[PDB]
Amino acid sequence: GAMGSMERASLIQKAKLAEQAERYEDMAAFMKGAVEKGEELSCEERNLLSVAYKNVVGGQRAAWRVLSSIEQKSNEKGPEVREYREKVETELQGVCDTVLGLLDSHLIKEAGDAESRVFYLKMKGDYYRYLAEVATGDDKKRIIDSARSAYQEAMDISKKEMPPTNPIRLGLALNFSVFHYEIANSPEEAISLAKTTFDEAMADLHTLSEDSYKDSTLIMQLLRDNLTLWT
Amino acid sequence: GAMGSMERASLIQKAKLAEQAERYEDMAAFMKGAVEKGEELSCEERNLLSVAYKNVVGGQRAAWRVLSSIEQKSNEKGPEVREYREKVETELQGVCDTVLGLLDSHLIKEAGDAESRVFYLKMKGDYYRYLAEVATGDDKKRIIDSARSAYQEAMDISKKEMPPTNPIRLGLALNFSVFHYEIANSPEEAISLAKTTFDEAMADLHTLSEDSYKDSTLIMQLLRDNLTLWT
Amino acid sequence: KLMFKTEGPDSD
Amino acid sequence: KLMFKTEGPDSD
Ligand SMILES: COc1cccc2cc(C(=N)N)sc12
Ligand SMILES: COc1cccc2cc(C(=N)N)sc12
Ligand SMILES: [Cl-]
Ligand SMILES: [Cl-]
Ligand SMILES: [Mg+2]
Ligand SMILES: [Mg+2]
Ligand SMILES: [Mg+2]
Ligand SMILES: [Mg+2]
Repeated sequence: GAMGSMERASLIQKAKLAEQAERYEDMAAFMKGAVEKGEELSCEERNLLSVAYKNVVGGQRAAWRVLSSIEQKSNEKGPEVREYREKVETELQGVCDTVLGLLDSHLIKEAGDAESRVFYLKMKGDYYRYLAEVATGDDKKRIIDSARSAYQEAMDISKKEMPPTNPIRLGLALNFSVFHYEIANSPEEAISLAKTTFDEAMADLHTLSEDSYKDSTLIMQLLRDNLTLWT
Repeated sequence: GAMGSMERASLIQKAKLAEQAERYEDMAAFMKGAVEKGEELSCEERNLLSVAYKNVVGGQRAAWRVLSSIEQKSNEKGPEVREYREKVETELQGVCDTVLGLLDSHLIKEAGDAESRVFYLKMKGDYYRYLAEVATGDDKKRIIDSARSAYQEAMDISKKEMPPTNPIRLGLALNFSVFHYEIANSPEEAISLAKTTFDEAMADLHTLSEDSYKDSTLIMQLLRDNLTLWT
Repeated sequence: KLMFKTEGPDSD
Repeated sequence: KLMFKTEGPDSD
């Protein structure tokens, strides 16, 4: 890798600089290099990794949806719309494969604490979900089941090892509920998960400090936003 | 070039798709490929080329300013801030050199109409100006004079061949005035140019259709915005 | 497409 | 930095 010659600490410092400069492709490349040093990541470092790739793949997803919509409408202008949608789609799949590769080599297998293991398994579910969004082949069902399996393992650990207000647990439930709603075609499961997650967090808020309260209620509001659109 | 095998018309179609998808790096690469087919560009195609690279270099300029400011403040955290500011700066210079290369090989020498020749010479001034923004070496004075020379040739042609409301002439004067203000350290020249340009356009508005009126007054408002900050 | 809320940066 | 108005996309 092109980051092989840079110090781990320098890569993390530059990832933070890149974030400030809104240079998310750089940020992702720096964090990939930091992961490939082979040491486990701290909480802050995990979040730098996730923020970086979330921004990169987010730009690709938005572009893919624009092109897919133009393509659907067009279905004569020639092969160009399909070709360019395919180009963006292939780049998106490449980013997802890169993230999944980092998780599989070897972030997940070395993650023993709930906070790290749930975080990485949630990411694995997320990037299989982004692959599922563009999947149309004979692999779509297996991609969907890979997302489900990762989310489910993360859910099982989070329910056993974290309080219901834990922001990682909450964000996992949020994303798994969206997976149910529009990837798995299970809107009822999505609504049930979102409701139970919200209600169990509400009952646990009394245990929290003012700062933790703020962190938890922020994600609870996202659950409520979805419930409002779904019901 | 990697676009050598794609049809000119397909490159332009994909540039427009990329714009809709806010994929400006792709848009620029497609338009570079279209330029390298060797045919002159239409008005629409020139604007696609400019919009694409303006968006790309704009992201770089914004990032460079963030990093430069952090670097100035830091002037111990090691070489990383300088290194990363240099990395972004080098990428920015590469984009400017690429655009200037297209103009010099061979857009300008084949541009005979005022609307095309002024457009390209304005672009040449613009991208030398973006180089000047980051220049600190013994080449800074020559970079500044290259911008000035391109702007001046564009100005001379525009005053002889275009009406004072022509949006290309107006945008050239706008950019040349900003060049004067903060690159050439000539705020008085900047203000004088902005004022005379605004007043001469105002006196010519009565000749215009409603649509041309809208195009001209839009850029006149930009002149007035700057004058308000400068006086 | 109508996009529902998910965790982290709303980058798309 | 205070950036003045120039032509085209305000992309920075
Ligand atoms: C322990 O650190 C974190 C926790 C949660 C989010 C988060 C986001 C960060 C960033 N965007 N630079 S760091 C960080
Ligand atoms: C003759 O065409 C034009 C004139 C002026 C601006 C402009 C911008 C365009 C675009 N952003 N796709 S096309 C075009
Ligand atoms: Cl393509
Ligand atoms: Cl660097
Ligand atoms: Mg495909
Ligand atoms: Mg029901
Ligand atoms: Mg340099
Ligand atoms: Mg004076």
